[PDB]
Amino acid sequence: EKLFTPLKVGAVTAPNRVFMAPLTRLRSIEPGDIPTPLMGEYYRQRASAGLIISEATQISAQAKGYAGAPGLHSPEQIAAWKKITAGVHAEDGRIAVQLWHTGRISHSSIQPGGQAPVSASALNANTRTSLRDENGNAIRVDTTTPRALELDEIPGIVNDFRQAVANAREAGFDLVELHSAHGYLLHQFLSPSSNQRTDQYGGSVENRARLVLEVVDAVCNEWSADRIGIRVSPIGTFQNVDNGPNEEADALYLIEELAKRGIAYLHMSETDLAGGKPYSEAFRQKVRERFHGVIIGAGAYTAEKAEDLIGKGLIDAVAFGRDYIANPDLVARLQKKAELNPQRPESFYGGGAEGYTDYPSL
Ligand SMILES: Cc1cc2nc3c(=O)[nH]c(=O)nc-3n(C[C@H](O)[C@H](O)[C@H](O)COP(=O)(O)O)c2cc1C
Ligand SMILES: O=[N+]([O-])c1ccc(O)c([N+](=O)[O-])c1
Repeated sequence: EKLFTPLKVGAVTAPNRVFMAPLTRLRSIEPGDIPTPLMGEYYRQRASAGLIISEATQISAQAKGYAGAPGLHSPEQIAAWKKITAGVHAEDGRIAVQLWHTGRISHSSIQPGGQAPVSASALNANTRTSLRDENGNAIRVDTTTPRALELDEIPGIVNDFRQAVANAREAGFDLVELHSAHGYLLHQFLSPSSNQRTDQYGGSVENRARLVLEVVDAVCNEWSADRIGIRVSPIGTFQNVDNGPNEEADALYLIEELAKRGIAYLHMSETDLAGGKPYSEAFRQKVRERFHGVIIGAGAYTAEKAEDLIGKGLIDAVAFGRDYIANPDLVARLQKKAELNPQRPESFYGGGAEGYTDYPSL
């Protein structure tokens, strides 16, 4: 067994390779998109994880796409996150903040001024996002057609990512994870299906990856490369966003470029919740030889699969999502081969303590 052995991850050292995947739970306070004491307790309960990767968090107000998702751009948000990271550290844990801009997977009612959300192009995501009703309960609503970002608006987006990372550092996070997957803003530019731009930010893979790489360079300069991680979902289709007709080649190009920056880790989301074709070992080898930092695998993983791939030297750690929702002490359970608590999907989004902090530890 190797899942329970130490691993150097950028600036910190994880005591095991069982990581907690980023999980949107939509329980933040509105107005303000402020993290809560309840959220602090939830993360504290899971502090034994090799590394906790937080729920997706807004780099700006414009970045918001879901009612209940937290931000890391205001003083109130920074103060609240400081208490949460302190709780995790009090229990000897490590926590990274996943930073995102939802782009077109949003709704005008939660955008600044109630205006249309932004994206690489003016194409509707054709999916749904989560808002809140008059009683504060989570509700699904069709996404609003976006406005294409103007060329001179791009530097502002890069700067928002830069500022958010500076804020993350002050908030006490150990690392930051750029959300460059699942059809959100960065992925919207990466994919030909959602990017029909004719300027230097669309067309060739070099142009499509231009934005995410400018962001990576900006955050490495703001803090340090060994504090930066990135999540990608380059193979298959995720929330209606595929990766084009040359996904494998384009993925390898992006990974080689990321490697040049010497960042802390590469987090690969292998499949959408609805499923997808499995990664071939040949592809895993091509990825492995192109990146020199930690590689995290994710997507319906079993402990057995994690051990198999870590033993073959193809990945270094595994991020579990739904199992972590239902098992705060997942590490101890997997180590002892104990049974897990059953999942209650109806409380994954919104609500309060029920289905959030009420899953017991052994
Ligand atoms: C309730 C819920 C919320 C999620 N929110 C996030 C998130 O904020 N960011 C992210 O990158 N993926 C998110 N995911 C995907 C998970 O990180 C993970 O990749 C996925 O659940 C597959 O892993 P699993 O089979 O171990 O759960 C979410 C999934 C679920 C079920
Ligand atoms: O539904 N969600 O709130 C949500 C948020 C971010 C994500 O990255 C995902 N996803 O791709 O699994 C889902």
